[PDB]
Order: sequence, then C-alpha cells, then structure tokens
Amino acid sequence: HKPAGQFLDAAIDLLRRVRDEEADSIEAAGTLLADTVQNGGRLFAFGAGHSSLAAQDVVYRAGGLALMNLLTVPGVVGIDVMPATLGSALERVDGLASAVLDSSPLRAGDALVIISLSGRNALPVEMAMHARALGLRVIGVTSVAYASQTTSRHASGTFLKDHCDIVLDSKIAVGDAELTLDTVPAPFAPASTVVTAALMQAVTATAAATLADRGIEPPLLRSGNVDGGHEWNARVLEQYGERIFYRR
Amino acid sequence: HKPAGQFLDAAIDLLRRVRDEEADSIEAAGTLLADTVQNGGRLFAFGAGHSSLAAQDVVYRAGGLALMNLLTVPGVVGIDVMPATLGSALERVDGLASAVLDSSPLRAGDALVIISLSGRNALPVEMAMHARALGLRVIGVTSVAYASQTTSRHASGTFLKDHCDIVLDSKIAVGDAELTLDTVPAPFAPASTVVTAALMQAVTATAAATLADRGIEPPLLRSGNVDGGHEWNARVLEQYGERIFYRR
Repeated sequence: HKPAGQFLDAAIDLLRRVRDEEADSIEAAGTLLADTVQNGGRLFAFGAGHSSLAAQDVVYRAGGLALMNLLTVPGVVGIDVMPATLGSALERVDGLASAVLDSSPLRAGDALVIISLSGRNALPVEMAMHARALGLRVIGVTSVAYASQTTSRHASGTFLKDHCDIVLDSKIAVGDAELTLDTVPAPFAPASTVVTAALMQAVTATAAATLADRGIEPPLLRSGNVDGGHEWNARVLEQYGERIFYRR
Repeated sequence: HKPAGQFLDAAIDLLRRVRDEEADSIEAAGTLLADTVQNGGRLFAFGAGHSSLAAQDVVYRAGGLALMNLLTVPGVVGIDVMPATLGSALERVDGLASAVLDSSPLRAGDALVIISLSGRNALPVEMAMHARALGLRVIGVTSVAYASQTTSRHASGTFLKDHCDIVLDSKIAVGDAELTLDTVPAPFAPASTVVTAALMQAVTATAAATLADRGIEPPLLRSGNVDGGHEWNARVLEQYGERIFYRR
C-alpha cells in the first residue's frame, strides 16, 4: 500500500491500543483532575518540545476545560526556539524544572500532567520528582516500553513513570517511527503527537463528564461564535479566575 | 460507553475518513513537496493557535524531513502568548500574514502548507492569497465542511480553500467537538489536532518516499541516540543548510 495509508493505519492501531488498554487509567486520571477541581486545586500540563503539543492541545481550547493551564519551560514550548537544537539540549539541564515549578503558582494538592515519550531525560524526570516533593499529584503520559529498553539520562537512573501518581502508556514503540521503506535505511514517520493529543483529550473529557456526574457544571470553554459562548466563558473566568493563569 | 472510548472511537473514524477519502490529495501534496525539494525550493508550514501544533509536529522532527521549516507569526505559535485570548484576536488582523511572508525567505516556487480548521479568518486567508501572489505553491489543511456552513471573515468573502493549489480536507464537523453528554449543554472534546497531525505526517512521509522512489536519498532527520544519526544530520544540514532556517 501507499505510505499515507500505512501511516494512518499505524496511528489507528495505536489509538485502538490506547482505547483498549488504558480505559481504566484514563478514567483514574480524569477522576484525579475532577477531584482536584472540586477540592479547589489548580490544573497544569507540561511537555518538552514535541511533547508540548499535546499539553497545548488542552489549554484555552474550545470544548476543553477552562481550568487547564500550560506550565511553560522557556525554550521547550514546542519547537519555538532558535536554534531548534537548543530545545533538545535544554531537556538535559538539571535544575530547570525546579526553577519553573518553584516560580509557578503550583501548590500542594494541585495536579500536574507531564508528557514525555521516553521519560528518560533530566527535565521531565526532575519535573516529576520535584513536583511530588512539593505535594503535587503527577499524571505521566509516557511510553512505558522505553523504560525497559533504554537507560535513564537522569542522575537518579529512574524514569518519569517511577514518579507518577498515575501513568498513562502512550504505547509508541522505541524510536517513534511507524514506517519502513526498502529504499530508506532508517524508519520514519512519527505518530507520537497524534497519540498523545488523543490521550490528553480523552483524559480531559473524562474529567469534564465526571464533574457533570457529580452535579457540577463542567467549566468547559465554548466557541465565541455560538450565541452565549462569551457570556458562558466570562462567568467561568469570574468563578474560577483565581485558578486561570493564561488570562486575567 | 465511557467518554474516553467514545472520543477515541470518534478520532479513529476521522482517521479512517482521511485514509479513505484523501489518499489521492495526500499523494498530490507529498508529490508537490518532493517536486519542490528536487527543484531547489524551500518548504514551510504554518498554522495559527492550535492549528500550529500540526505544523510544529513536522519541524525538526525525528523521522521527519529536515527541510520542513516553521513559518512563525508571533503571538499565534501555539497558545504560547499572554493573554491567550490575544492569539484569537490576532487571527483577524489584516496585514499580519503579509508582514510575516515578506520578511521570510520564501520565494516564488517555494511550497507553503497552511493549516486552518475553518479557513475563514483574515490571517490564514490573507496568508494563502498573498503567498500565491508571491508565486508560492500553497497546500491547505482545512475542514471544507466549514466553507459551506459558515461565512468568511476575510474582506474578500472567500475561504482558505479558494486559494490553495492543493486542499486536504481534515473532515472535522463544524464546531470541532466529538462528544455530547445529556448532562452537558454544549458539545465538547475536540479531535482536530489529532487529525491534522496525522494528516501532516502522512503528507511528509509521502514526500519522503517519493524522493526515494526517484533515487533521491530523503533528507530525513534521525535520532541522535542511534549510531550515525548525528553524522547523518550534519551531512544533510551541510547539503541543505541554505534551505534550513531553524539552525545554522
């Protein structure tokens, strides 16, 4: 078959694995987010580089929770950095994650989602360890297969998944590459953003439904271009503005 | 069923539609990118806000083309902007797209991918119109269903798809929301980033295979953590450094 359809089939199969193998962990994570909102805590999401894309996909998003904030490490917010190679170097800088966390409004009881495919670099591992040391609840979105087939690059020798309250397995095989061509020597075509974005949307949707089930109107963001959307968004900001950090 | 699995099934079905309905347009777009590389032109990708995530997913990416550059409009690179509401306002600023394009290294014959779900705002429409006026080839990644059910917000009254050499339909139904709960009044849970990232990876993989089929070694990026990856990446930068703008 053609490369487009092989790649799309590989992404579909990964989404089936997530659906069929992570349904309980997704509900657990959604429940944790719901518990955090109900108990008055704050919600944050982080990833480095391309792992940042899934974190951004649930922040200030139509049909997403108004309460989800982005935790930003300058230089690794997407590949928005010059040179782009610096972003990869920053993932190995000990102390950066703690500088970001200590400066943030995150407190004990808050919930932080950490997206890291390999879970082996210093930044996301330190991110999780120090987050827990501050009393945060940590949800990891990580391919656990990496932990059994690679060595940690953190001084502790451990992986992201060793420091999460909840681990969501993003399934991607080591190498993040779904296609192989007889012509091409190296595998190519990564699906990890497809899968991590879908996984994150499932988690946040679950948290939103769980709050509804408890008789709590979920603070979802609405399109401005549907009547009442701006009225709705203003009420949510006024109700939850103290836990929303991307606007005032 | 539970919200996670319904959402994941909705994403799987969208990826099947893309697979089954866009295979020819994906190949055409991949071919255009291949033709652009072979003929000595430059490759760029743009989207505004959450449409930016799919553009970033093919830039400086392991298993992706080294030659794909990000076209950055300050303020709409992801939701990385304070306040996040500014990003939405910027999509309606006439003249921004032309300021970005004229300042870029893009020339006649180069290829530009424009990701816009609705294709109705001033920024992406002006982006496409002015890109074509400069002699660029434009590939749009857009949900065409929006053009038949909404009004354009560009002064011309037209949509992104009216100004593309190739249009890739991202299928998302108007509203970008896949779940409905009896409890919740408004639909929620958007899959548009899932779908646009997968669509973009298919296009770039197709371009890479097409170059291979022509006896051209595809300038893919390799992981640094596989032996020879850095040697490979350096040779590609040295060969194509004049068309790579995220590093020197």
